[PDB]
Amino acid sequence: TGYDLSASTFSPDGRVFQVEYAMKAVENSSTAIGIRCKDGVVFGVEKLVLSKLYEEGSNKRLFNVDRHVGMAVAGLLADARSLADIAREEASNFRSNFGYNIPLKHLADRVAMYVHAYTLYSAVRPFGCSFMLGSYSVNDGAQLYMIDPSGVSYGYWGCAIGKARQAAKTEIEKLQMKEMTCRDIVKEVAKIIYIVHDEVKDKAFELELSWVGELTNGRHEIVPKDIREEAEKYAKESL
Amino acid sequence: GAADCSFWERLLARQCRIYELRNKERISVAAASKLLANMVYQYKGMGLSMGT
Amino acid sequence: LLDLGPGSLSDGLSLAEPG
Amino acid sequence: STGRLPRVVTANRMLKQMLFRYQGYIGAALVLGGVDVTGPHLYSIYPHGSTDKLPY
Amino acid sequence: MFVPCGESAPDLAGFTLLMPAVSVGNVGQLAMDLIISTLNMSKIGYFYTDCLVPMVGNNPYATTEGNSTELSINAEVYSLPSRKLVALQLRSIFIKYKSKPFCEKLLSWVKSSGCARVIVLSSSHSYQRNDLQLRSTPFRYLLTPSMQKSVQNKIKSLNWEEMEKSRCIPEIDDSEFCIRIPGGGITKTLYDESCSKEIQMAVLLKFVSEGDNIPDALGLVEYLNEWLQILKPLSDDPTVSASRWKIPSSWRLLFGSGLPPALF
Amino acid sequence: DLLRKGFSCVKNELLPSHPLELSEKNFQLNQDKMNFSTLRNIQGLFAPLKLQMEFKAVQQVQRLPFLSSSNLSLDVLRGNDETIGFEDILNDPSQSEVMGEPHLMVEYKLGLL
Amino acid sequence: MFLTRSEYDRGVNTFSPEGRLFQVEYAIEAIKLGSTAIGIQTSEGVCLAVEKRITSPLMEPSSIEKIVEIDAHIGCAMSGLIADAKTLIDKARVETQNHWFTYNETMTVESVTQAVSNLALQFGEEDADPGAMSRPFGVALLFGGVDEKGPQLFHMDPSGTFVQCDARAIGSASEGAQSSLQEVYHKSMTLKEAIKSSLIILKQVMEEKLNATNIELATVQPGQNFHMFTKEELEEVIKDI
Amino acid sequence: MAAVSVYAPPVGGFSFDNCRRNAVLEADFAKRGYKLPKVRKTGTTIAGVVYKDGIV
Amino acid sequence: FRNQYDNDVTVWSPQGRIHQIEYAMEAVKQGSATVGLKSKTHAVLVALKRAQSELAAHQKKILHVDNHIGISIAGLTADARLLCNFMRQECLDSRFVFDRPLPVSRLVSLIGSKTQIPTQRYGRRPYGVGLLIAGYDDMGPHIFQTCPSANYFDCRAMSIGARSQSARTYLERHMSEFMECNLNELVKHGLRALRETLPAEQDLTTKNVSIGIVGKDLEFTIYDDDDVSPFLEGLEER
Amino acid sequence: MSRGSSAGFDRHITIFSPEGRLYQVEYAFKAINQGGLTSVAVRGKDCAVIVTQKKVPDKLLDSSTVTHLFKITENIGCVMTGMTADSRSQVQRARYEAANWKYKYGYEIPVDMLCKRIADISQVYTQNAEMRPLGCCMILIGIDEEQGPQVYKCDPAGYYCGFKATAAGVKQTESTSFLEKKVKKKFDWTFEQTVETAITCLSTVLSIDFKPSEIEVGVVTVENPKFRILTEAEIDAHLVALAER
Amino acid sequence: GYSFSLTTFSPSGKLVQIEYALAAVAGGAPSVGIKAANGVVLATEKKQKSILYDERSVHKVEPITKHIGLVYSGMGPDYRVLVHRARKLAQQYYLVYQEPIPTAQLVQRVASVMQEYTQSGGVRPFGVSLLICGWNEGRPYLFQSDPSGAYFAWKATAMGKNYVNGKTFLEKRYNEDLELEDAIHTAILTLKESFEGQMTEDNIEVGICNEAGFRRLTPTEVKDYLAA
Amino acid sequence: MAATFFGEVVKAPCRAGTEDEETPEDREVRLQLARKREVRLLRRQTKTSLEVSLLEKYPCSKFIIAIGNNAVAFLSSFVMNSGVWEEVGCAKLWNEWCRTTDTTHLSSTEAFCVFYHLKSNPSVFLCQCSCYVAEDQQYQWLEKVFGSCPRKNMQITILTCRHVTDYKTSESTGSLPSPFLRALKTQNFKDSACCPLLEQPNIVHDLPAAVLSYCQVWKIPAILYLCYTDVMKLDLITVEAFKPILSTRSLKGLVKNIPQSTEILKKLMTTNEIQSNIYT
Repeated sequence: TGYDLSASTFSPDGRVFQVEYAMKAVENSSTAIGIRCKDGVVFGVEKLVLSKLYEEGSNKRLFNVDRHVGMAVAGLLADARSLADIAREEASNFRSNFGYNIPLKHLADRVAMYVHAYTLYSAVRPFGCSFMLGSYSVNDGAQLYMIDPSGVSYGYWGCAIGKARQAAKTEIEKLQMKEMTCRDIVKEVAKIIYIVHDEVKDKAFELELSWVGELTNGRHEIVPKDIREEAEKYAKESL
Repeated sequence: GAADCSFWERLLARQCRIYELRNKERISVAAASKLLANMVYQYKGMGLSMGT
Repeated sequence: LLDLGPGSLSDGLSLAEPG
Repeated sequence: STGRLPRVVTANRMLKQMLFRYQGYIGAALVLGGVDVTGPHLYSIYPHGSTDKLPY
Repeated sequence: MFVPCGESAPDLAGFTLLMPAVSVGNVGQLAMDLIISTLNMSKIGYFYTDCLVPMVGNNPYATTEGNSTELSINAEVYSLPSRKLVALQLRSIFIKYKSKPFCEKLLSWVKSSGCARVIVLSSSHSYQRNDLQLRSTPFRYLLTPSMQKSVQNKIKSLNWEEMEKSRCIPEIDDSEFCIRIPGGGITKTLYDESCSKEIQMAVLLKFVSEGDNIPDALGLVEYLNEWLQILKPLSDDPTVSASRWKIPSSWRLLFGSGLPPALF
Repeated sequence: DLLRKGFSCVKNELLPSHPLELSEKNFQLNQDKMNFSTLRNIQGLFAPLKLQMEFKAVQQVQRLPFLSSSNLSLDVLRGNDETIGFEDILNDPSQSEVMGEPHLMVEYKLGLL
Repeated sequence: MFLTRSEYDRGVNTFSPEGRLFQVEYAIEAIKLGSTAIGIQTSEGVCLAVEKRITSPLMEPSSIEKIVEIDAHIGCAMSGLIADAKTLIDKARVETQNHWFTYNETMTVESVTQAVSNLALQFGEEDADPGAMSRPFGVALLFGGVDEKGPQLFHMDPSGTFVQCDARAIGSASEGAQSSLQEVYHKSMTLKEAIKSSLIILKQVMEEKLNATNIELATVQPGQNFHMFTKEELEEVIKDI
Repeated sequence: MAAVSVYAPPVGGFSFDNCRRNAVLEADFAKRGYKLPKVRKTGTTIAGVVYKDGIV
Repeated sequence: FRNQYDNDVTVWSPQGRIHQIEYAMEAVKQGSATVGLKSKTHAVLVALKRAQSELAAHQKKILHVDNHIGISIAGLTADARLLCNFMRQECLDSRFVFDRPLPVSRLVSLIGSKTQIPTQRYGRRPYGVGLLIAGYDDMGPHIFQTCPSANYFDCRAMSIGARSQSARTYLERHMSEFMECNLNELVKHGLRALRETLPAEQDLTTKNVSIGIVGKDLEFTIYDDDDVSPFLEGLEER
Repeated sequence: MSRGSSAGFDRHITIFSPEGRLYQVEYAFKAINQGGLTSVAVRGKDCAVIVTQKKVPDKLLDSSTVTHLFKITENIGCVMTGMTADSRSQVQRARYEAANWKYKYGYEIPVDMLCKRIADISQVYTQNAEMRPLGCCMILIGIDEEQGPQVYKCDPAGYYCGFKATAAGVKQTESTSFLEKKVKKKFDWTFEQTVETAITCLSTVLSIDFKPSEIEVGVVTVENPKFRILTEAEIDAHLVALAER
Repeated sequence: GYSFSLTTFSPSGKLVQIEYALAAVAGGAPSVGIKAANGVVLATEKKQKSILYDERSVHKVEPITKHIGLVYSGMGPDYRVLVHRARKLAQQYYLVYQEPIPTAQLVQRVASVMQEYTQSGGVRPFGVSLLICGWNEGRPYLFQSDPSGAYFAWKATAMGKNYVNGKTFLEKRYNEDLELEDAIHTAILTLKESFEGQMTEDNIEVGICNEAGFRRLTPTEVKDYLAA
Repeated sequence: MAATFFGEVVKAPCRAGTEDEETPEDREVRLQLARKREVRLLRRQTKTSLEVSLLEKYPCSKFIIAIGNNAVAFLSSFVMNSGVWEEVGCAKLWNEWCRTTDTTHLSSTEAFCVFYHLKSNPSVFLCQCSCYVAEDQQYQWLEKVFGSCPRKNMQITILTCRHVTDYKTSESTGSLPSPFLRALKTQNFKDSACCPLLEQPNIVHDLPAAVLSYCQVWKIPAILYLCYTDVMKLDLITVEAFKPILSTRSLKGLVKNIPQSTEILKKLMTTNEIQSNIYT
């Protein structure tokens, strides 16, 4: 208390509170899971339909930051979209300077330090979102990285960010994601999303998928629809 | 030079009218000539061909 | 984008043979 | 600030980068010589920035 | 100045009074919110004066469905005749240029009833604290001279820390050590006033800066329980039933109302 | 269209006094761009943003422009605290040798005029 | 349970609950101190009357600058911190002349008031260092003029908003004057009776006697360009009260 | 008295200004004149070797 | 117990929450109702002009932006007029460079970024105006609505401003039959949606409704007063 | 301008306490302890070794990419302790400064000069009004040419010093006591009376024996002066060497 | 109150922030400087108490040029910045005038730099006071730099913690007649009067300045001196 | 607020208002300014002479008072239509708002704490106030209107409007069916209200709270009605949210003809002030 009005302020016990509210800010947004398997990474979000007036596809949360790199966010839509825009510029700069595609492990470190760089000044405020970068390339296989608002960048086999990250992580721990293909992983992703979803407060959501990997020639894509309906169904009979 | 003149007296007319608006009295010929001369003094030897 | 003529190139406050 | 004897290669680099920065309008041809822990060194700096390391 | 609920005088012959001061973070008011909720103290009287900005609520200590329509105003007086406990509650803030009339009208009433102690729970700015307080515990105490001879041995057997005394006129270096509590609201102006009246008062306060002062509130009430033992001393290891204290019914949503359905 | 300040014009000048006029006068900004492009390309956008973000708040409060300034913290933020060049010995700002009215120089710093 | 102080009218760029910049609408509170001004826009022309409120006889009435000439076809009335009106009017005059210079035409009234509003609404952007206000202006303006669309009148207040108003009163007694206006105002007003009715309302809302020196008004109609009324014509039109 | 003219001389380091005077003072060249001093050439035979354990 | 945190936009509440943004929303609730439904071919913007002054011409809700993009403002006039200038600049630059009409779905993203920038820096306030963007491009009509939270949505119909929940309920009750409508029926539906916000004692007169339409072959045309008689007539009583 | 110096003795960075002690700096020191990780670095007369915990409180996380041993240049390596984001940012700063030194002076930056540069940069943060000290302390190691094996440590205050053997983290003071008893006692530490010394320190101060998955070791030796991160096998080999007796 | 700004004179008109940096210096590590008739000795007190700490790395009596050295008592990092810019100033002067910088001029310039932080807003004054020794055409020089930017010329002074009693100790122990070899010994005595830990080999760092220029004493020479 | 220049100390504000800083020139200016901020009852056409409290001079049986412009419109239309109301006087108030001698020729479409009573029964009083009374005048106002000896044969009904954003509920305010009505009653108000009682965290703090509190202390039965509306200016349905009030017994003797009141609402809404057009 009193030590939590600016990022440039250490609490007496040594905790920058105005980055820990941001890491506690993402718990206001709906969940977003992304699983890494043998051939590639597939995302999936509990996208909320705020009202039936919205077009099927407004408030997208599965931005493409480059040809081979995806992104799933959670938190403030505005700040997450701004970070997606920033990452779109890192990939472009790397391509313009070095000719080839930007490595995912390097991109996740280019942007994580940016989110961090907004977490040590009194003028600006920390970003209030977390996101997962996914990619695949024959050289380095499939990688998945997560960036909390604090700027910590770690790679994950299975990740989940949102208001119910704990249940989602518990359910993800029940798959052998190292031994599966995206075709068989999308079904499990839909299963997890419906299992973790709390219907009582959040009727009328829109499950939103995306994968990139071997079966799509390493190019980030929203999932072709018929697969989305087969996963929708599969999650339904299981429930 | 026709364009150089036309433009510079046009701007001088603008300035004269602004002055008459502010100070509520018509500007004297001596003042307007000095305005134009100062305006054209910059750009010295840059290619203007005024003969006003 | 190189230069990409921004918009109306340069014309703001102009007031202070080949072409 | 370092607390040890400077190396010749450092002076060679400083001179080279200065002269190159100044595009050669500073006409200054120098013969740099000295002995660090890594043995004797001899450099010849030309005004435009180029340097040559020779035994003579 | 006191006005009752039963058109009669409760006759607080020797009742000990517990008093808040409008203080930074509202820590004193919040702590006595806790004590009023936990001891189930009954509502007995009203304290009507032209000193408090008016405010109305419906029994913020409502424990049952029946009494949840019980209208409450900015100031009432709560009591427990069984265990020598009477509490005043100031909920709103103070009218400008009006702390004087409230303070001595209130102490006029206190002297009238012949109450014994006027123990005050207060709060102070966290940027008052120079280095010494930063290395020390965040609680202090003040005793009036009549307090200064009475339970004296209890306070400084309990290992407590006296009020810091700053220069009273920093212009001169020859003044006394003198009372300076900012963010105490009426803390200092009550203390010196009672010193003039020679009335028994204790003042127990914590150094605070505002925010979510719930931790600060339990800290203050346990500090009080150290001396009063109003609630069954800790016995060194409950460690599970942290809810020894009633959370009053009005201690619902505090930071605001709710999340707009357009951001996340 | 005014004066009492040296008729601020220089329009006749325009073209540099030398291929080494503008470049040598503003090599500070040139080196800033060199290092930022080195860092945008390889380190990230966060590092140039940090350097801009700091260099902003090392200059905001040093001294008023009509007085000489040392600008300490800026020097040990760039490598200049142990690298000294021709901009430090030639016409030092301590003996600026040309000054105007104090007020009139402290306003433009923020940009009143 | 608890009542707290809660200050959102202190700093600019701060939104109170119910979402309104208290700081700007305090600048609206500042017009409540300036002189009363009336502007009536008839099909025959538009007139602008305003009380002057001379403080002492030693003061030159002509010095008090309440109606200005933006150009030959725009008149303006001030009310409030005239220190701000002096820069707003300068902006208006410079814009009108710039438009005439670039475009060999007379600048329409609506565009003039739009540009003047553009000078406003730069309340707080102190990241943009050069010469900002850091505050809303403290003046409410009445641009009257004639152009392609017939005579027009515009009101703008320290919020960067304009309307193609007519019979809008601004000043200390602005709302009382407006209350009189709507029930006196009419579409088919000869400019004489417009001046008549305007001066009658200005009468009732005054302090002092009404004479040639207490007020001063101007009219623009397609016939002649901007025209002040002198001591002569002021007495000449107040003979009949 | 700190006269109001140039905002300030806030940056030293190698004038230019005062170069167009150099450019149009042909004098030495055309218009007789030609006092117009020129600079120097010092350093005319310098050499170095690397003998067994040092530099000469 | 959150008075320290609801003053600056660069201060997170200790609940993971920026109160200043949520207070910038509350500016939109102070404008006036405006509706932006769409059909398969056209997009319309029906807005209700402010009858808060009298005898003075009402404000100008609908704003021309380009030949194929139009906007409706329901917030601070200052921010609205400041954003419309930027929109016009973007469209002009797009036609200058690529010689093509700027697609709506990219202009909206540019708005999102520009309105997000102030949300994070100190000494600035979020753009307290909510837009309603009607546009036509290679993919037919679009209706995007913008919030002061720098969050833009793609909408098949939306209403923002005072009491707009009634209009949103009505549109939600009639969204299915919007795709197949001639221009007349589309405008009548929009007029009805705007009507369900007003108090029942007043009806939509010709002096406070500002239909503006864009579509396949119709440029963005603003219909001001009496000219809106053809659209408004034939409207049945409540 | 900026938000303003928060009013208070401990509210802000540059404000001074009555007896002249910066507080935000010391809160930055107590921010190192966030994470619970602790690190130990020792040197013999021909090798320098840094050993740290590898606590992964989950199994979804890719253990390969979680780490705290970063390679600044080919001859210089560091172990960061404290808040992770600031640690990685300071690694970036170290890498940039060390590459720049080689560019400007033509030879590999000695460890002392690098530690001094970064201490200088970090101290600047303790003097302005919105920069914040990075809650992370660096421990560099390396061989320059002749100065000997060196182990240095920065800190958010900007201080740095020479160490024959150092430690940082939560269980730091007790590690300092154990390590002082180590150095008092016997100091050949060729390569084995090395790392067994560091691992033994970390264990005896922390808990029962580690198993190779929780330990991260980087070494530099006089005849192999390149930062090598020991693999899971050879770390396990040293672990049994602890057990094998 | 009023102890927050560094740009707010008290109602008593005394700058409380610089008032506090003096307390930081007084809470530092003791240092002593003595002007002998032919040289100056600077001795300082080492806090690198634990055996793990090294002497081969960080030094306190740290040189500026061939004939000027410093010693401080306060915050070490602030020292390091100050000594870096003092080296800048000396080299700047040496380039401008082909002359080793006079001690007084270096002191004045460093003091100006230090003051430039006392009145700026949004920064803090240096938490160090410097003792500067030098040798210019045949006479020793000794200066002390206050964090406010004030500078003084001392024949002999003590600073850091427990300095007032070190100032008094130097009183009836100093005079014109003492010279460098004895100055070393009396400075050592002044330090151990308040050393609190009974020095050994490298509990202290000592520097000297005669016409042979500023020189830091190696630990062997200090060991020679502690023998008596 | 603070931080005008770089690095200035801010001194974060106190929600409890303890930053108040606890000399003939200050005292005399204090006296004259405190004299300015005075509420003064006026028996107009005598203009003065109400040293005795107004309700201590006339007998009262039913007291209806409205606070806020929407409330004054509601009373002036739905209530002030049927009978005939005489003016006992008005209250002259100056404070930070309603400036320049807010009391006027009554500016017929305007009111500022003006009191009216029925033609047939003068004992029923109606105070029609549309001004914001500051914290420093509310208790003086209560003393002047009421007095310290409340003849408890009277009943008091108070109405006011509050912005919906002030309501505290777990769900967002942009989800409550604004406008809605809530009631606050003293314990001696036997009737159950026609609208649900205000919830626990919620709060009333202004002159209406002062009046309700004063009624509370002296056992006076009373009721407070809140119209938590999403638009604070004058609007029809915001006022018509008060329609159920016209049904309880406390007002059944005063409502006779509704459509007249409706057309009066239309006219008064069409003929209000010209509040600055900013879109807010």
